[PDB]
Amino acid sequence: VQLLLDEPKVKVGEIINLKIITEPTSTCRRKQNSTVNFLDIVIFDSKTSKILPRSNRRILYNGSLTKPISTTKVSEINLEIIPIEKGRYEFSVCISKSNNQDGIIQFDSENVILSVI
Amino acid sequence: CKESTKVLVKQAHNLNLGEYALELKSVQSDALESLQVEVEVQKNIGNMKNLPVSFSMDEIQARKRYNTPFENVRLEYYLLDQITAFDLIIKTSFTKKNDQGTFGETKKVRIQCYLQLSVSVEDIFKKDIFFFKFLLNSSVREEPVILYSS
Repeated sequence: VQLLLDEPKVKVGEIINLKIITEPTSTCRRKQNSTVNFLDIVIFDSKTSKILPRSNRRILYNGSLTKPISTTKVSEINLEIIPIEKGRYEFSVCISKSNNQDGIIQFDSENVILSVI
Repeated sequence: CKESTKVLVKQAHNLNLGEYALELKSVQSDALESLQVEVEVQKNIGNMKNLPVSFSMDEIQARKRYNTPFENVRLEYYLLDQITAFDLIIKTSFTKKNDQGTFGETKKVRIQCYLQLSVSVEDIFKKDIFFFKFLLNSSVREEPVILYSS
């Protein structure tokens, strides 16, 4: 996974497409069953302690963040991080394979940070 | 008298297409319950009924809980009220009568029309800028809703 972003230095009242790019692997050959695989996008404060789904007065977005990918090819995804009253955020993902709890199988470490003035 | 109380096949006719009939449905309405009939006919189709075939009249009309049968009306909007239910029934009859044959029908449809996409709001308000944040939810439990504009 890489994370392609527009700017790291946006002001408050502005709308940003975020673009993750995922690369499914040769070693997906163990399963093939759920071709669909559910990710998440989690937002960290760049101190600790991630914001909730109800990111009230911090970050805004379009739709539920679960936003599936294929185990086929280089799928893309998006959100619209409509920022509000912040500084120094962080974005990272995880992979969950399903919807249930204990479906989560890996946690990537790609942590693109952006600042808000 | 045939006296066939049981032990047979009962009814042997089919509601096929390519014939002038009636069709009552509901679409595109803003939080106030209605219905919409459709008449796919030609050459002066006659009047039709729209009864209230309920047990205790929960699917009520506005002032007097009426049936209010139409007359040469194809598509309309029966703006009802709701006297505490989530299911209904509707016996609908239509004297078609194309040419030298008193064509009639009686369809007892069972439309239930509670809302699905239950939507709540929240504003936030900064200095000379302003944002809403809309909650979107399905009023039924574990029957899913797709959604493709807002």
